[PDB]
Amino acid sequence: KFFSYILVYRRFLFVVFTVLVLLPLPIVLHTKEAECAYTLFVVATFWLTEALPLSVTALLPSLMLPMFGIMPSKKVASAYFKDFHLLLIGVICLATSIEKWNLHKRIALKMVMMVGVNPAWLTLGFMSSTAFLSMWLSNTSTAAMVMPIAEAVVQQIINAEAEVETKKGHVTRKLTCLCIAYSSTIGGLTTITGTSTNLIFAEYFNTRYPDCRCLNFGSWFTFSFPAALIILLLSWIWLQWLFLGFNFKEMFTVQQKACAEVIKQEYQKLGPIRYQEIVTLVLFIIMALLWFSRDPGFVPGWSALFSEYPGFATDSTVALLIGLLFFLIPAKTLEIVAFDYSPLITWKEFQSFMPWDIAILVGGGFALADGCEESGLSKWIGNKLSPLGSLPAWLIILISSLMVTSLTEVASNPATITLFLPILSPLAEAIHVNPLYILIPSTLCTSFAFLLPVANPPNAIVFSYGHLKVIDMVKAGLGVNIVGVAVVMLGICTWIVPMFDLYTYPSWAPA
Amino acid sequence: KFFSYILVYRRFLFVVFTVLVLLPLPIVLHTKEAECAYTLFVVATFWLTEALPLSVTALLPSLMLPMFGIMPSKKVASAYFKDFHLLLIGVICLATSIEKWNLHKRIALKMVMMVGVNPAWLTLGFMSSTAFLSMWLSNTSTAAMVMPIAEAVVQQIINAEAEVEATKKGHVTRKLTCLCIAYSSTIGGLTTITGTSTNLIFAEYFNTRYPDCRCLNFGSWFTFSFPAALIILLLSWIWLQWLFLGFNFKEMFKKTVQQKACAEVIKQEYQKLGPIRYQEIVTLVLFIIMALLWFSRDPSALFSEYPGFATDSTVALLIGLLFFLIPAKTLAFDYSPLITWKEFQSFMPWDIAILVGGGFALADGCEESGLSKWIGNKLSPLGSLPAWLIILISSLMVTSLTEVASNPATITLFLPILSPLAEAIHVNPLYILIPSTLCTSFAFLLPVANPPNAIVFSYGHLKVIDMVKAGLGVNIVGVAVVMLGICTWIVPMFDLYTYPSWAPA
Ligand code: NA
Ligand code: NA
Ligand code: NA
Repeated sequence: KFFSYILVYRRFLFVVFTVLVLLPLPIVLHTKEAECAYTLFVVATFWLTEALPLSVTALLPSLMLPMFGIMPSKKVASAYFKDFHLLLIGVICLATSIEKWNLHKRIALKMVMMVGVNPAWLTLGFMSSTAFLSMWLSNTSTAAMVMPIAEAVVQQIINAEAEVETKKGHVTRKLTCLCIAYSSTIGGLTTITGTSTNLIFAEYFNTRYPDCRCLNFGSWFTFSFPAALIILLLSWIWLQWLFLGFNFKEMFTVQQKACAEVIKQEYQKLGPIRYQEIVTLVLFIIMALLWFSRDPGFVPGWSALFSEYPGFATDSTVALLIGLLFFLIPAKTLEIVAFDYSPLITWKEFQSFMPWDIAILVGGGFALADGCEESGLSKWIGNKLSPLGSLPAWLIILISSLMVTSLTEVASNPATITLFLPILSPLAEAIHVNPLYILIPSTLCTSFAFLLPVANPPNAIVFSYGHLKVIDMVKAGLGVNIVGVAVVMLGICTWIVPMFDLYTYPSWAPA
Repeated sequence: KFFSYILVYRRFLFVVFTVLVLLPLPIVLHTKEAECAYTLFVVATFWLTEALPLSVTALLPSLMLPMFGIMPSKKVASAYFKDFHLLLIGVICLATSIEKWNLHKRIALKMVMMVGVNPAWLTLGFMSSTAFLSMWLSNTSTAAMVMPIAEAVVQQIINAEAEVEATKKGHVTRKLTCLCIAYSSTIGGLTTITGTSTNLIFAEYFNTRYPDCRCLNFGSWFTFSFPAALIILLLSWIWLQWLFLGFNFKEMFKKTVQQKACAEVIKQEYQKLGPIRYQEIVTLVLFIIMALLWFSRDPSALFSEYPGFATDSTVALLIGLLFFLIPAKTLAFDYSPLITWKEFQSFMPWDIAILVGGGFALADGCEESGLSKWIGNKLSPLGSLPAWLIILISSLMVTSLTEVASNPATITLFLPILSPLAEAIHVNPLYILIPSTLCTSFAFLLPVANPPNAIVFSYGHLKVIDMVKAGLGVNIVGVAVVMLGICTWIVPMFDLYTYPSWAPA
C-alpha cells in the first residue's frame, strides 16, 4: 500500500530526507565551517542523482550561503556571471549562425564523404582532431566550437541509416558528447598555454623559483606528450567499450555503400555554398585565429599591442567581438527592397539555442567554489593535507594527486591549483625531494575533471546538447580519471625523472 | 542607385558611422574619461536609435571597457549579475506557475465580474492592484506577474463583444491597459524602499556615505512618498483615459442591453473554467507566503550576527525553488513539479537580465574611469543659482538621462556625482538626493528606459510613438508633483533647509 506511494514520490522524499539528514552538521560543530560543508554536500548529492534539475540545484548556493552568513547575497549574485559566460555568449552567437544557415550540415556531409563511415574511426578522428586543436586555443573554446560539427556528423549518419528502409542513435550521441568533452587530455597537458591550470602553475613556479628555468614550451611538451597520448588512446578504448561494442577484428557490406550513396545524394541536394555560409566560415576562422594569436607562448601575440594593461582583454573579448558582428552583418534583403535588410542572426533566434541552463549551472558552481573559499573549508582541507611529512614520497604523491583530482570535482581547475600550490610547495621543500616531483602530478591531475558538468566548462558545454544523463557521464569519467591517474603515476616513475632529475634535491630549491 | 542602397541598409551604415565619428574623442584626448565618455555615447545612441538589439548593446561595455584598459574583463563580467537578477528569477518562477495552471484567467474573470466591463473602472482597478503589488515586489517582477492577467481580461472583453455582436476600440483598450500597467508598476514602486532596487541602492549609498544619519527607514519613506505617489497615479490615470478613450464627466460615475449579455457570457466563461483545483491554491499559498515574508522578515531579527546577508531575493528564491519540487501530476511514475525547467526558461526575460547587467557594468566603468569625478567638478559651479533651481536642474537632468539607462544604473551612476555636489554648495544632502532618487524612476518614454516598459512593449500591442506621447505627460506630472512635495511637506518633516550635523562641513 504505502510502498507504491513511497516509490512514486521518490524524488521529493529523497530531497526532504537528504536535507534533513545532513541538517545536524551545521547545528553540531558550533557552526564553524560545517555550514559550507553541508551546503556543498547537499548540492553535490543533488547533482549526482537527478533529485532536482541541475540549474535548480545550482541556484541553491544563492539560498544557503546568505542565510548561513558565509557571504552576502550580493556577492553570491555577482559570482553567477563571470568571464566564461561572456565567452559562452560569444561562441553561441557563432553556433547559432552556423546552424541557422546549415553550414554544420555541409561540413558534416563533406567530412563523412571524405573519411569516417565506421563509428570507431569516426570517434577516433573526433578525439584526435579535438585534442590537437585544443593544444593551442583552450579546452572551453575548442569544446564549444567542434561540438556542433560532431553533432551534425552524428545526426547525418543517423538520418542516412534509414537506407530507404533507435537505441543506437542516442548511445552514439552520448559517446560523441563524452569524447568531445573528455578531449582535455591533449588540450592543456601538452602545452603550458593549453589550459589555465598550466599557466598558473608556470607563473607560480617562476615566481617562487626564479633560478629554475626548465619550465618552458618545448620542455613541457617533451615530458607531457607521451602521457597525454597514452591517456587519449586508453580513454578512446574505454569509451568505445563502455558505449557500443568493441571488436578487434572489425577495426583490424552493402549497408556502407547505401549510406555513402545517401550521403552523396544529400550533399548534392545541398548545392553550391551560400553567401551566409561563407561569411560564417570566415568569421569562424577569424575567431579561431584571434584566439590562437592572443598569447601563443613561443612568439609574441596581439596582446603585446596592449602591453600596458595586462590581462584586461581575455579570450571572451575576442569571442564577443567576433560574435556580436553576427547581429549586424546583412544576410538577406527584405530584391524588392521593401523596408530594410535582416541580420545573420536575430536576438529572437539567439535567446533560443542559448544554454541558459548551462549558464545558471556554471554560475552556481562558481558561487559554490567562492563560498567554499570564503569560509575556512578549502583552507581546512589544505591544512589537513599538510602534516604528511613522515609519509613516503610516493604515498604523499598519491594522496596529493587523489585529493586534487577529487577536489577539482566541485571547484574550477584554476581555483584548485592556485589553492594547492602554496600548500604543496612548502611541503615539497620540507622533504628534499625535488619540489617539481610533487608539483607536476598535482597540476597534471587538476585538469582531470571528467566527473559531472560544471567541474570543467567543456563538460558543461557538451552537457548543453540535451544528452543530460549524469550517470553515464559519471560512469565514463570514473574510468577516464583512473586511467589518467595511472598514466600520470607511470610517467612520474618512468619518463619524467630522466630529464627533470626529480630524485635528488636541486640547487635552485631553497636549502 | 546609391540612395536606394543607403536607404535599405540604414542600421549597418548608422552603426558604422556612429562608431567612427566618435573615435576622434579617444584618439585625440588620450584619457580614460574620454574613452568612458565615448563608450557611454555609443551605448546611449544605440539604445535610443535601437540600431542594435538592446541586449547586444548592453554587451558592448564588456567588449569596450577591457580593450580601452578601463578595467579588466573579469570585473566587467562580474558587474552583469546582481541581487535584482536573483529576485527576478525567484518571481519569474511564481509567474510561470501562475500562467501555466490557468490561474491568470481565473483571477481575470473574477476581477471582470467584480468591477464590471467599463474600461475606465477596470483601468483604475489595474493601476491600484499593480501599485499595491509593486509596493513590495520590484517593478519588473510586478509587471511580469500582472500583465498576463490584464491580457486575459482584455482578450475576454473583445471575445464577449465579438460574440454579442454576432477591433480598433479593443486595440486602443489593450494599448491603454498595457501603458497603465507599465506606469503604475513604477508608481507603486516609488512608495517603499524595497519596492524598487533604485530605492535600495540610494538607501545603501546614503547609509554608507553618511553613517551618522539615521533618518531613512520604512516609515519615513512611506510618509513622504505615499501622497506624491497617489497624486501622480491619479493624474496619470486621468491623462491616460483622456488620451486614448476620451474623457467622461458623469457617465463615469454611474443596465445596457449589451451590458447584461456581456456579464452573462463572462459568467458562462467563469463556470467553464470550473471549480478551483489543485496546482492552484498551492500557487496562491506560496505567493501569499512570499509576500508575508517580504513585509515581515524585512520591516531580520533572526540573523543578527550577519546583517544584510539575507535579502528579499533570498526569500524570492526560497519560495520560487519550491515550484520545482512540489508534485503536480502523477506520471516512469515520476511526478510533475508544477514547473519544468523548460517552462521557466521560456518565460524568464533573459534579454532584460542582460540589459540591466550591461547598464550596471557601464555605470561601474563610469565610476572606475573617473568620469563621474569630472562631471561633478564641472557641475560644481552650480552654487550661484538658488537651491530650488539647483534641484530643478538636477531632477530634470536625471529624468532626461533615465530614458536611455535603467533606473538602478542611472541612480548608481548619479549618486557619486550628486552627493559631493550637495556637500559643496553647503546644502542638505537629502534635499538633493531625495528628489533625484524619486525622479530617477520616472522612465516612461522608451521601452529601454526601464524593464517594465520592455515587458509591456514585448506583447506588440503598443507602438513607440504612443509610449512617448503618454510618457512625456506622465513624466511632466511626476516631476511637478515631486517638486511640489519637496517644497511643501517634505521639508518640515526632514528639516532640509538647515545644514545637517551628519553631513561633513
Ligand atoms: Na586547451
Ligand atoms: Na574542476
Ligand atoms: Na530608467
